[PDB]
Amino acid sequence: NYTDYFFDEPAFDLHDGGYVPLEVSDAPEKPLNVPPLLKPDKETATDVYYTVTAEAGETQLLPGAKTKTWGYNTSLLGQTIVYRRGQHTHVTLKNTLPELTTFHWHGANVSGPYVDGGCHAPVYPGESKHIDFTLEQPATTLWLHAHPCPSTAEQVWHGLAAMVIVKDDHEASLPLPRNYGVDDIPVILQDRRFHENNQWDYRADYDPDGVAGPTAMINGTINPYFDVTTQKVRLRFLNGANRREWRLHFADDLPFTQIGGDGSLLPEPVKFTHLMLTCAERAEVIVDFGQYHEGDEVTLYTDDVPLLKFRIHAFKPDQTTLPDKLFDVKAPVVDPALPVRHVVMQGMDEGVAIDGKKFAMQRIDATQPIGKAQYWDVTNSNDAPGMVHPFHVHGTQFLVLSRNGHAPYPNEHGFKDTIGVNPGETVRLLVRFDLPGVYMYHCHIIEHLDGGMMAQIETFDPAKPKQEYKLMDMDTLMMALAKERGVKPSEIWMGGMQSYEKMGMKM
Ligand SMILES: [Ag+]
Ligand SMILES: [Ag+]
Ligand SMILES: [Cu+2]
Ligand SMILES: [Cu+2]
Ligand SMILES: [Cu+2]
Ligand SMILES: [Cu+2]
Repeated sequence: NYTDYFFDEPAFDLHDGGYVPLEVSDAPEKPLNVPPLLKPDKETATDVYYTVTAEAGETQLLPGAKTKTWGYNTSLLGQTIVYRRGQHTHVTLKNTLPELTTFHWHGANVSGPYVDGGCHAPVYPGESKHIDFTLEQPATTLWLHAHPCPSTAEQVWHGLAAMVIVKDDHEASLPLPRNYGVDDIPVILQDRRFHENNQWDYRADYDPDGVAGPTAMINGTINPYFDVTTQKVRLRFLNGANRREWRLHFADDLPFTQIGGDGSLLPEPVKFTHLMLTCAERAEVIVDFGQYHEGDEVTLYTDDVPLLKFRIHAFKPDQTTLPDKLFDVKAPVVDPALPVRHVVMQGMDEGVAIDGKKFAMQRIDATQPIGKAQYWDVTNSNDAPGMVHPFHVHGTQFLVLSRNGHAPYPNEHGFKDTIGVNPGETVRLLVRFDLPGVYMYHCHIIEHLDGGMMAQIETFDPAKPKQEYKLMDMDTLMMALAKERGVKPSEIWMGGMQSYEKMGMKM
């Protein structure tokens, strides 16, 4: 039973300069929103068709005025999208927002830079784009979010994020809760700051070192409760915050068992009383409420702040038990002739950088052949006290081999796409790209992302000549935004610009 957070306590966000503590809202407690499942336009055993529509609207979050929000196929966040390993997936990306966006499938092993939906995949106002892909990767929880470069931070803040569930045959065979919305629920962890008339104001809250508001928002709900009607419940934790770290535990120190990470089931279940998640990380846990009587309640906390109340209703006894082993991890081979790649994250605030530079949308920072796993050493250069930087790579699911030459954390033996790197620490990852393209790698503190803590790698088939890709440029991006907002390029405000400008550089 893991009873403490794994990360280095001195580097926790709560020691940040200008740390924003969470405060319990006075808003009335209400049922946790569970995003509906997006209904396919059509579906067979072999093909599924979806239309995913970015849209602007309004959402009742606090008593009083509705908060203006953005969402996918709804006003805030999104309907949950289900993908299936081996199923040919066809998606119409529709943008009905007043500004351009991008549709990034975080953790999905798809081609880049277009299907990947990163910096180079704009979808302009009024436009529809079509993509198709077949996922060949294990069952897991992924997510969809906006990824214009910039500002990913602003678009996520507005509400553009949705859970993506990947199903496969192996997971389906297992005794896990799986009744979506009944005993299997998203827990998208975010925070916001509400201004006058219950509005969000990213610009007013902007901080190049990471934006955090004092009001926790879970699945777009303030002060939620969940009605438990089964002994066991599956929680799909997703850290969807711009910066905040979640340090999760129950009252009574009720234990819970992690069965999944970002990219796969864990090889074996891992039991915990206290679990920490950095930005973009996912943890699927099973909670067993068998020791509670009907009518009782149990609250989930982050640090000393209540997040989510579980109300215990009558439930049937559950006699099932987790197998000793959930999933077999097959590590790809590493060609000994390959170098160990060294990636160095540095800086904070406006001076964030990777390998001595801020992102430049037309600069390739690295290449790697497809189909060849390589060791990546990833270092967080910050001296103590520092912050934990969650490092993320597009177009892959990696394995974690070591932290400072020692074992990874107990819940890091499955496939992952995002890893918290502590000040002074070097983590060794095993990284392979199955598909050619251009893929970002960056910190997932989203203000750091926007502020230039990002690079891109061109993965290539060595049997073919170098491919040419149409990369977005910053002049094109700013022209578009200018037209869209009815202003001149020079008066455009974007999250991340301040970091570039203050360091005298440009994207
Ligand atoms: Ag900092
Ligand atoms: Ag740019
Ligand atoms: Cu992401
Ligand atoms: Cu990503
Ligand atoms: Cu960072
Ligand atoms: Cu990214």
